[PDB]
Amino acid sequence: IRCIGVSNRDFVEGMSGGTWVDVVLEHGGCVTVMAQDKPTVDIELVTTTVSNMAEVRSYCYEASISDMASDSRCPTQGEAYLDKQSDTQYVCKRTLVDRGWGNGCGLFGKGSLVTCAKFACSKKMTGKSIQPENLEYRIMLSVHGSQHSGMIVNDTGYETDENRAKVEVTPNSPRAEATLGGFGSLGLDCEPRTGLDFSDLYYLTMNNKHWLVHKEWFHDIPLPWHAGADTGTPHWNNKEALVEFKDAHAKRQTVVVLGSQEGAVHTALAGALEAEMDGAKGKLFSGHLKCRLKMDKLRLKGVSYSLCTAAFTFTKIPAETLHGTVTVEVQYAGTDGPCKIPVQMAVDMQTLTPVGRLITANPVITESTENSKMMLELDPPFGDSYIVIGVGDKKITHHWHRSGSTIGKAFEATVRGAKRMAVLGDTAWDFGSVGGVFNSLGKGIHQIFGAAFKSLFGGMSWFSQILIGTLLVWLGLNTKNGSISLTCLALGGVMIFLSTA
Amino acid sequence: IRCIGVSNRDFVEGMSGGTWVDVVLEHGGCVTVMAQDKPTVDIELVTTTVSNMAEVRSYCYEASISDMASDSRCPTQGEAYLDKQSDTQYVCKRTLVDRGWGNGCGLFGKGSLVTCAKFACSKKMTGKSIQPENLEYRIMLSVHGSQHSGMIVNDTGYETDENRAKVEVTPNSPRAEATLGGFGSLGLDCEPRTGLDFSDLYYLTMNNKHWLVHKEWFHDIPLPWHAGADTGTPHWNNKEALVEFKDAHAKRQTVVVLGSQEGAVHTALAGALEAEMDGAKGKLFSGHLKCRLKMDKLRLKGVSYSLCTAAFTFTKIPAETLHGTVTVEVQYAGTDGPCKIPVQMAVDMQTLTPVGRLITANPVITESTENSKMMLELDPPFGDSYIVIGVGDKKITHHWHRSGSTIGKAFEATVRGAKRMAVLGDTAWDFGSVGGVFNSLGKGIHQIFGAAFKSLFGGMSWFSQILIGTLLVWLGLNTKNGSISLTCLALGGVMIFLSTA
Amino acid sequence: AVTLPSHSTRKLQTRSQTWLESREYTKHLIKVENWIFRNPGFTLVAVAIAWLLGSSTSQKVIYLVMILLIAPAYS
Amino acid sequence: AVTLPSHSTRKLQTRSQTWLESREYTKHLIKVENWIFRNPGFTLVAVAIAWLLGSSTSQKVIYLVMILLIAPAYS
Repeated sequence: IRCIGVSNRDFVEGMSGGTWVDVVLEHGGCVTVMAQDKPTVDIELVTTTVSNMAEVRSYCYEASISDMASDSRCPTQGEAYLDKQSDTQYVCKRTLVDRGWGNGCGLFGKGSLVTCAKFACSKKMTGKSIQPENLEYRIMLSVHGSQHSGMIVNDTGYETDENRAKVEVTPNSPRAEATLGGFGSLGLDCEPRTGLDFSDLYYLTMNNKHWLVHKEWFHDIPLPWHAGADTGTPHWNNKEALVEFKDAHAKRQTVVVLGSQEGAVHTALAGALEAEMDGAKGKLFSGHLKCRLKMDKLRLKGVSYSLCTAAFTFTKIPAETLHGTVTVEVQYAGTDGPCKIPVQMAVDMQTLTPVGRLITANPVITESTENSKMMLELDPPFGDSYIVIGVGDKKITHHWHRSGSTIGKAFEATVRGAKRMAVLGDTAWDFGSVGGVFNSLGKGIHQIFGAAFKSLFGGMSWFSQILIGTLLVWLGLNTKNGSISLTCLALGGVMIFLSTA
Repeated sequence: IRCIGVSNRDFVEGMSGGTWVDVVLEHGGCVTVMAQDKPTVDIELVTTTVSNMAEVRSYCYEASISDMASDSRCPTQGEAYLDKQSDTQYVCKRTLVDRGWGNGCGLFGKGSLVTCAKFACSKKMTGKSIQPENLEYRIMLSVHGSQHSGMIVNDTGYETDENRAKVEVTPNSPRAEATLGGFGSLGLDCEPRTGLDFSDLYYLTMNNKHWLVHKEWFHDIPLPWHAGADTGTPHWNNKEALVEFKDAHAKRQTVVVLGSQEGAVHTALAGALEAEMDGAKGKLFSGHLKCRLKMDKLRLKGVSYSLCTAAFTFTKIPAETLHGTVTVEVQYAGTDGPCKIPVQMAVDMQTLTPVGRLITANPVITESTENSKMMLELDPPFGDSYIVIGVGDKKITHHWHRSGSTIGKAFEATVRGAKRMAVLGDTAWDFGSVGGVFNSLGKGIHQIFGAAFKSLFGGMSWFSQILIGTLLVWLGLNTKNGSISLTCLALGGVMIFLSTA
Repeated sequence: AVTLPSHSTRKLQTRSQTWLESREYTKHLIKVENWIFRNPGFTLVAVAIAWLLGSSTSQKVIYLVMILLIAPAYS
Repeated sequence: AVTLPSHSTRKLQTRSQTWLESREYTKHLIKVENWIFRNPGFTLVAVAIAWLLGSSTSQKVIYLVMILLIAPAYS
């Protein structure tokens, strides 16, 4: 439920004796945390809301010049001067023009010419700063249990459902607990400060389109900027980055403004996360949290129930959810009340030996009317097998064939882990970890390599990474020495880092 | 007159026995053609008018998307389809989104999603082609003679002046003759087809600012273009160069348009000649003509006049016109009528030996009133000297000191010629030429080198020319072989070609 | 102005799409191919400079590649 | 629209200056110095590769220059 159709779901199984497990919730990726004896809960980070942002600059990407004037002095008579030259709204430029007896002067030579022109800006983009005491991650939870198909993305009603509960995690209140009625309460000891590193991100805003630009990039744009939250007539430092003074040859100097740089900066971002805004708060939809799941009071509701009698019936013939797991929906015809579904999977039906585990732990029927639907999820074995749902002779069966192999499983999981390590980087060592001398020492070594790599290369794009990766792999296949593994690991860390995007 | 204050004047002296001389009139540069016994005439190319241009493309640099729709199919159910997908006004894109039991489907997997969006363009730039039977160069002439200061740039009245006459030279009528009353008529055997090579130039037009873009550049812009002179609703081939389809992760695909590329193309020209337009004709103000001056009926008016008696007086104390030449304005107090001014320059006034030539040939007073002003132009010798204007004892004198040296003269002229050769290129061998086995064979060798250099490098900017020039000069100072003068002449032809701009 | 700095250097690496992702692979290749197709004469100049600067037959190839990349972008 | 081809290759040579000629000498130097200033460690990783490639002493310097020119343009 809530995570059964997602194409980027990860299963985190196993804890430290039932205490807790670390997870890294990403935007767009779901996490299914199945424990030993506890209900399977689905955790998903939905939004990241940045609030109370204060602006720093405002670049002017489309200007216009009003009345322009000029003044000229004869040669060897000083240099020109306009009254509107001491005005900080006029962009001016002085140059030397040829001056002679025909131009009304009295001496041949290079004169002097000053051209003023009023700078008035029409459109501008504001960049607001993000402080990490403003992030507020929202986490939606969902337990596998008394829920049918109409419970997966159906968000209409959670706090009256016993199965769905949202949790808002702020760096002011990092640990929050979700109340799942009957199942207990899952505890989340989040890390809402070490998220997407909002100490070097801004919030661009250009014509009702907001981005998440880097601070260094935002401080290097060559456009006329002013100091802050000015809504009146700003000062516009660096006006000369949009006007262009052209002298033809003679006593003439034309001033023309460059057009609207909106498109020129749209194609200049090309790496920035697109965000949105719902008023004063900026709602991001990309990033990641780092969460620890205290699962000690998540209890299994319905372990003392009685089995079902009979009359199960398949509705919505089972399906395969991109990972092998099977989503079965049943319909118990009976009035037993809160009973327990006797589901299992079996090779040849004589012995009924169980062969596959069950993703939804302890399925249970709670609705006591005669037609009570319920949705399971199994994890079949590789090869053909049967899905037995019931006891006695009125049990229903369904032939299932899970195409694949354990070697394919292992390679798929390795590719998954490599992508997670290329995306998250250092925090990828805290995804299923329970603590140790490997998932805590390897993280240190990976952190050292990550700092020494993001500070060394740290500034190349996809194409340049491919280029220097080929160069380094060729320096590895030649120049036989001890510094060859060094120029081949720096081929891997540059091809898989990009070339898995 | 008309060319005395210009900072880029060139003196062309000497012909083939009085027959003709070749000149290359540029925009912004004047030519003073002094002959042996003929009046000094000043030729200047003022405008180049291209008419009757027919457009080829129209790129759309600012678009907008109206109503957008979408459609989705369940997995293994085909792919999506919109009714507005067969419409050639809608830009669409198909992608696969995750689909499951929560999204209303019945099977887990990658679905199919098509997003249409109506493309409506608001602004566009038109590129018109230039045919060399449309150029019409206008050439303004002016003879040194009965003209005072109020005759230099004063264009109010030429065809009633005997001294100023405009000539319009079309490739339909290349040779035209200017009527200068009393002086005869100067003949111009122009070359209006081998001008600025208008077979590879277009006429951009973007928001009332016109340029002269190269054809190759104009055919490579990545923007939605249509076929021609469509004023209604065009077809807009290649719409997908301004829209951007973004899928978040789920069954969602947003379409956003990039902003106005006006500034992005303004900073992308950066090498194009800015032109103007006065209606349907495009008036350029940069280029060059190639003219031959048939001077056989340019006669010297006033060679049979009688000398002046006395009473000359300096008005507008002489000046130096950036080249050494001296512009003297006198005021003959007398009623002699059409007399002749006895001007000369002399070292120590005992012998009155003439030392400098006279730029204005045979100065003459024509006005017969008592206060008739007239403007000369001399070319003093290096050092101090006197300007004697008159005969007898009522002659006026003026001390003049021309600072310089003949070596400075020669180096200045060499720099002038080098700049002309870097700008005009091949045609720089036809600037004062009268024919020969040097000014006609050297032009062939220079033409060969020019073709083999504009086809070899031909595509580098100022910075890259500097770069490869340093690289080649360093390959010259090393790698001792016969191919070292080859990599040093290709250092000169790349530093002086640019690094004299 | 004319020196707008690209953000692809500092692109934010997340699970989601960046601003212009589909247009980021075939961009520099498009520019290089366009410039080379427009100015074919410079290929032999790059060849003649690489095949004269390099000593081994695999430093000449690297020099040719780096020149044919420096040219279409002008540093 | 992300690959607007620069027209400074086909520069029309005349007496008058072209469209943006004042803003043309310091256009690439600024783009290179901003990148070298924002990413200094690449100076070291470029010196390393130049020294590992160039057999001569005036060959590794050329490799270093060409790497520091190719990097801040990514093409």
